[PDB]
Formats: sequence, C-alpha cells, structure tokens
Amino acid sequence: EEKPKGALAVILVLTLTILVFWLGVYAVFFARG
Amino acid sequence: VYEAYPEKKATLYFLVLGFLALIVGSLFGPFQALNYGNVDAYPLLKRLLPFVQSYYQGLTLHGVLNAIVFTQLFAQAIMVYLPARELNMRPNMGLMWLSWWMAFIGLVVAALPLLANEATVLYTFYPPLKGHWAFYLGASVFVLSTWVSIYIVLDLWRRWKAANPGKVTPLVTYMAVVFWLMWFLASLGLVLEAVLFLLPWSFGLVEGVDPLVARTLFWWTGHPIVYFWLLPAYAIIYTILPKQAGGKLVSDPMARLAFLLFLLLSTPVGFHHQFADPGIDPTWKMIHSVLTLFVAVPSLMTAFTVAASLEFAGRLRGGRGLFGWIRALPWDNPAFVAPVLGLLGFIPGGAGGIVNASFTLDYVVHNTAWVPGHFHLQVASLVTLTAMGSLYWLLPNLTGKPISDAQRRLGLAVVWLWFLGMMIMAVGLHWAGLLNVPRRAYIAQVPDAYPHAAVPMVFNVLAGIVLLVALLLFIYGLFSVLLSRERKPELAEAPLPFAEVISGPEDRRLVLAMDRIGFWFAVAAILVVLAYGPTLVQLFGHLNPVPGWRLW
Amino acid sequence: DEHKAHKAILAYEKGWLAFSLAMLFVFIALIAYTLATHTAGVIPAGKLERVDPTTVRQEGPWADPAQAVVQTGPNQYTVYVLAFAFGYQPNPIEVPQGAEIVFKITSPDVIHGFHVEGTNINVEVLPGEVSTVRYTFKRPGEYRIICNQYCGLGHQNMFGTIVVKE
Ligand code: HAS
Ligand code: HEM
Ligand code: CUA
Ligand SMILES: [Cu+]
Repeated sequence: EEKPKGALAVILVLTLTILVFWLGVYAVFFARG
Repeated sequence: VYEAYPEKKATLYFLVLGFLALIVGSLFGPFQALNYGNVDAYPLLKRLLPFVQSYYQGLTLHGVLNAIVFTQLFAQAIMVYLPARELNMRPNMGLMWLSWWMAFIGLVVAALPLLANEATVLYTFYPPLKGHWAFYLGASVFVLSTWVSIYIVLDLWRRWKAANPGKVTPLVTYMAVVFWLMWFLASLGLVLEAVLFLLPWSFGLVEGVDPLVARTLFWWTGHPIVYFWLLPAYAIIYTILPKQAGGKLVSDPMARLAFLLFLLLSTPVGFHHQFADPGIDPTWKMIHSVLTLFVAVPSLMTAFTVAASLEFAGRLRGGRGLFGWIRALPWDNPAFVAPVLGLLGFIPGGAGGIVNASFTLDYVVHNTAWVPGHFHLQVASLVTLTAMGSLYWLLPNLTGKPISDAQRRLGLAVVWLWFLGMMIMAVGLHWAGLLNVPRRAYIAQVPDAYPHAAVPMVFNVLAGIVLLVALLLFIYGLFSVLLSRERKPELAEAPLPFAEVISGPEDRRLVLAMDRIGFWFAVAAILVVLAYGPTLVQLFGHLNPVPGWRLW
Repeated sequence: DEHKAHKAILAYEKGWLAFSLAMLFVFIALIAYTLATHTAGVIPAGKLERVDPTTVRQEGPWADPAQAVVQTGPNQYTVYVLAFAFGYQPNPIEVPQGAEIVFKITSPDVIHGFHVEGTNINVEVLPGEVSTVRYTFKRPGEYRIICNQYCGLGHQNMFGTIVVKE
C-alpha cells in the first residue's frame, strides 16, 4: 500500500532509546571527569 | 524420515545437546540474579548440587554452557539445516556426524574439569589464571567442530552452484555461506591463542603466557563470536518469522546486504573489548571504535527491514492505523511471539552496545553490572527466545511429534515470563552498573559494600524468581514435548515454513555484486590484517610471558 | 500493492541508512572531542612498558610502599600502585587534589581491575605490563577502588582507597 508508518515508528523508538543511552552516559562521563 | 532426510536426525542431536546445556547452565542464573539482589542463595544450591564449590565455579558453568555450548550447537543446527532444506540437498553425512561427535567428545572432556572445580576461570579464561589441560583441549575440539561445519556448507554451496551454473545463490544458503566464512576468519584468533599459548601451557611445555597478546588474540575471536550467536537467529527472523507472522520478507537484497556487512566488519573490531587495556595504541582504539560503530549499521538495517515485514504482515492480517498492524499479528503463536519480544528487548540492548563502543564512554561502564545487562538483552533474550520459539516448528519437523494446545499455551507463559524477567533484570543490572557495582562478583557475601544500589537490587531479586519459574516451566514443557509417544510422520515430512520474498527490478544488479563472495571474503580477510596486523606485530616482538596462578 | 509497498519500503530504507550514518558520525565527532580534552587522560598509555611480575615487590618502584607517590612535576605526582591477589598497595593512596596524578599500576600475579569509584579511572592491570593513566581530582575526600576483573575467590572483597587531600 504505502509508507511504512509502523516500521518508521519502530526505528524512531530505536533512535530515541539510542539517544537516551548515548547522551545519558556522555553526561556521566564528563560528570566523573 | 531419517533415511532420506538423515540430516534431520543429526540436526536433532545438535539441538538436544544444545538444549541440555542451556538447562544445566541456566540453573545458576536465578542464584546469580539473587546474588545481585544482595541475597545469598548459594548454601541452598550447594545443598542441592554438592559438587559446586563457589559462586565462581557456578559462573564459569553458566557462561560456558550457555554462551559457548548452547549457542554454538544451535548455530551448527540452524546454519546447516536451514540451507540444506532450502537447497533440498543432503550435507556430507560422514562429516556431519563427525562434527557432532567432536562437539560431544569436546563437551564431555571439558565438562570433567569444570565440574571438578579444576578450571574455575570463567568463559573468558584469561591467563595467568591457569585451568586444567582437559579444559583447554576440550574447548579446542569443541570449537574445531565448527571447522567441519564450515566445510559442510561450503561443500553444499559449491555443489549447488555446479547444478545451477550462473544462478544467484538462494537467500538462506547465501546467509549460511557468508556466515560460515565470517566465522572462519573470526575463529583464527582463538585457535592461535590455543595452539601457540594455552595448549602448550596447560600441558606444561611452557611455564608462561603473555596476558596482553593472549587477550588480544582472544578478542579477535571474541567479538565476532557474538555475531556467530546472533546470525542464526537473524536467519530465522528474516526467512521464517515473516511467514509465522502471516506476511512476507519485504526485501531479499536488504537481508543479503546486512549479512554481507557482517562478513566485512565482524572481526576487525575486537579492541572495543580492550579499551581499558594498556600496551595498545589509542589511535588503534579510536579506529576499532569507528569500525565498531559501523558494525552497528547491519543491525540498524535489520531493524527496519524486519519491522516493515511485520507491519506488512500485520496489514494483510487486516491491520488498522499507526498501531493496528501490531494487534493483528498471531500473538497466540509462540513461534511468532518468542522472537518478536526478543526484538523488543534488543532495542535497549543495541543502545547499550553503541554506548560501550564509544571509546571514552566505555570507562563509565566497563566491567560493571551494566555489561551483563547489555548482553542478556542480546544473547539471553533475543537469541535464546528465538531459539525457544523455534522449537514449535522445528521440533515437529524433525521428530514428527505434533504440539498440543496445552503445550502451546505452556510455551506462551514460558515466553512471556522469560521476556519480563530479562527486562526486569536488565533494569537491575544497568542501574547497578552506573552505580559502579562490578560484575563477576559474589557481592552478596559482602552485604555492606554497595548500599547505594538498594532499589535496583530489588529488581534483581524479582527477576531471579520470575526467571526461576519460567525456567522450570521451560524444562517441564520441553521434556513434555520430547517424552511423548505421539507421532505424525507426515508433519516430519512437512516443509519448513520458509517465507516468500518480495523482489523488484533493481535487485538483479545489486544482488549480483553481493554474490561475488570470493572477492568479499578476500576483502574481509584484508581488513582483518589491516586492523590487527600492525598491533600483533608489535606485541609479538615484545613477548613478556608470566607464570600461571590458581586462585580457587 | 505488494509491489507498490516494495519501492516505498526500499526508499525509506535508504533514508534510514543516511540518517543512521549521520547520527553515528555525530557520535564519532563527540568522542573525538573528548580525545582532545583533559578527560582523555584516563585512556591507558599506548606504549608497552614491560616489568617482571615476580620481582615487582622486591626491587624497583613497587618494592617499597613508602616510595609509592613521587612528585615528578610542579603539579604532577606519579603514584606507583600495585594491585595483587586481593588488595592494593599502598593502602590508602594519598594524593593532593587539583594535582595531576599519574598512576602506574601493575600486578605480581594475575589480572586485576582498577576502578576508582566516582571517576573515569577504569583500567585493566596486567601482570608483566604497566597500566599508565592520568587524572586530576577536583573534589577531595575518600575515593574507593574496586577490582572489577575476576581474580579469584577473594575478588569480591578486593577494595582499595584513594586519599585526595583538600
Ligand atoms: C548475542 C549477544 C551479542 C550482541 C548481539 C551484542 C551487540 C553489540 N554489542 Fe555487545 N558489547 C559492545 C558493543 C556492541 C555493539 C556495538 C553491538 C551492536 O551489534 C548492537 C546493534 C543493535 C542495534 C543497532 C539495535 C537493532 C535493534 C533491532 C534489530 C530490534 C528492533 C525491534 C523490532 C523491529 C521489533 C518491533 C516489533 C513490534 C511488534 C513493534 C561493547 C563495546 O563496543 C562491549 C564491551 C563492554 C565492556 O567494556 O566489557 C560489549 C559487551 C558484550 C559482552 C561482554 C563480553 C564479556 O563477557 O567480556 C557480550 C557477551 C556481548 C554480546 C553481544 N553484544 N557484548
Ligand atoms: C535463567 C535466566 C538467566 C539468569 C537469571 C541469568 C543471570 C545472570 C547474572 C545475574 C549474571 C551476572 C553474574 C556475574 O556477573 O557475576 C549472568 C552472567 C552471564 N550470563 Fe546469564 N542469566 C540467565 C541466562 C543466560 C543465558 C540464556 C545465557 C546465554 C545463552 C547467559 C549468559 C551469560 C554469560 C555469558 C554471563 C557472564 C559470565 C562471565 O562474566 O564470565 N545467561 N547471568
Ligand atoms: Cu583483583 Cu578481582
Ligand atoms: Cu564486542
């Protein structure tokens, strides 16, 4: 039919989680600097 | 069923041996989860299992049986059997049973020392920690079993190319091929470690081993080995799951590309396990960091390709809006469920991994409980669950024994529990890790050491009980399936539930390129020498062997 | 349908890859950033420095615990630490804050972890090699060292202490 809205949904969650994790720990790294 | 598909038997023997290992290893799981919840359950286990000597004997057995024995035997099952049935070809049976005997002789030989508290050295076995020779010789023979499996598949592939001159390798076989080639290159680290150091050491030919070169060679194999665990699960997710879901694999070329990229980038990344090691150049670590980031890409594609296929599947099943396709999936089918949930946990799992792989960020969590949090979402969740759910189509196909409604709902409980527990544990372990709680530690025997982890220590307790119950239910069900004398021969001769593949015009030219495997295997082999060559040359020049220790 | 879903699927796939490579290159940039800052000290030194683990506490800079710290610059102190089967010498380690401490850690037996709780000091310590790391303490007080690499039955109990004088 059309745009994989669902798949795009999933990869968005994936992307957001990655950012929570990556940015989250990147902070903690400087905090312990 | 066995005389014209005798591959069917050999494949069952791998899977059985593999599910026994999984059970025996997993027993220690609950106790370790409790240990990380500050509850000491080991005097109870030591009563039950009188051979167990320490928390650390337990941990060795938990790693080795699960992440080494179970996972290898499941790949040797799937990544031979799935190509065999797609090609409808018989693997060299002489060779196939030889690989099984090796894996079984190897497993027994190593077991004897493990169970005898003679090599409580964990599944990493880092020198100078010195295990009993039969541990090292057992492991060797166990892992060389896969070298027979490589051959077997290459043989199948050559033979099929001969009867179909110039036709493109079929999907599963292509996966299997790049798979086994990638493993071959990857195994070379460990084999050298064993052949040059750990074997003569344990035998007493030498009195020392350099720990730096030993752990370098270890990790050359060490990282790809996890892909070796993952890809058999990926193969099932790409080519069988979408059929279980009621849809199709939306892209053949994507799956090929994902797998090709694993062939390329699986091995040249080991330094992401040695970020905190000395005597390795910081530039080489930054390089290996970037290539590690790249090795994420294949799984990033996987995620879209696979999420599309299930959206599409959801759509044919009468999907609704943005989220409708999710509810229309076959949630009553454990074969669909198990691997989907595995994929859910894999999202937090991947984000975990990418963090670990960011060089300087590794120092935050390296060797902490966060690392076990990361990998239980990968191997103990995605891989194990896909492995578990897959019994629902694979076991009948091999044995001719059907699956009753009860066992189907039993499975569904097992699957949800295992998933919830793992998730609960994952919150626990990550949280404890950020809180500096180390891993590989018997921390419930020093109760006042880490008070700051009060609340995530609860989760760890909770997981342990949930995952205990799930485990017992798994054993109860699995045996209920193998011990019943129900047999339909006709479902044993029922073709695997391979999925249809959607394909377009552009495919041809791209797929064609990817079917230049010999060229890609040489590209992959070069990347390995470029990444490890300069450093290994530098360590081997300056070998500093130190003597062995037994500290248990 | 089906075929129409193919193209669209393959199209958004290419977009997804473009975006994912871009996000990874952003990560690659922010790491490179830390490699240029002070916080990069914690990366162990690249050059090999070979010692004897059997002669380590009987001769050389690890033999005497009293000689462990050494002023080596105007605000630089090198500390010679030794992590051994189930402890850390010297214990506790004493250093001034706002000074750059350069640790040089080894073992006489097997592999240990050196993880200073509350910092970025997380290094593996190898018998027969020297793990060299650089750090500045900005807050004073008692920092706890943990062995986070399995070293034997007494591993869960291997702790140390760093003392950074205000
Ligand atoms: C089988 C398990 C293995 C996988 C798979 C795995 C993945 C990664 N890991 Fe890891 N790992 C590291 C980096 C990564 C990276 C970059 C990835 C990547 O491959 C991750 C890629 C994954 C993604 C990018 C996510 C894709 C998500 C998907 C595909 C799911 C989408 C879900 C859908 C579509 C479902 C939706 C369905 C609906 C119905 C809505 C690093 C550092 O770079 C360390 C060192 C830590 C230290 O200091 O010790 C490390 C540590 C470990 C250890 C510890 C080893 C030891 O004992 O010393 C093990 C066993 C392990 C296994 C595994 N690891 N890893
Ligand atoms: C019954 C469910 C399970 C539970 C409750 C569980 C629990 C744990 C815990 C708490 C640890 C941390 C121990 C420590 O760091 O001292 C651990 C370690 C580990 N687990 Fe599991 N686990 C389970 C299943 C699995 C499975 C299925 C696999 C692989 C197929 C697996 C592979 C590993 C590995 C490789 C380690 C690391 C051992 C080491 O560091 O050498 N676990 N497990
Ligand atoms: Cu030293 Cu654990
Ligand atoms: Cu890795």
